[PDB]
Amino acid sequence: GSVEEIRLPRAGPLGLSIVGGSPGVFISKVLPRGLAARSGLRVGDRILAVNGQDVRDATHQEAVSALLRPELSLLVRRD
Amino acid sequence: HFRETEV
Repeated sequence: GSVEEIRLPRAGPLGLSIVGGSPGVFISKVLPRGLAARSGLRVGDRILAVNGQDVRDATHQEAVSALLRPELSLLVRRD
Repeated sequence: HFRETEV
């Protein structure tokens, strides 16, 4: 139905947890106060890309590394 | 069971 761009204005910690990686990488937790929650990311979001980096079939660690690059634009899909 | 990483 839709793909969405969720952009986080980083200060640093994002305030989210991910599961999955090499059947896709998914947001498993969003700290209520954290930057991710404030920016509109939601549990169940599947991360497709990070700042243009395709992470659809990324490793778990690869996804972590992409998220910790030095705004953080996340392309996500919800199933 | 499913590794979860805080970021």
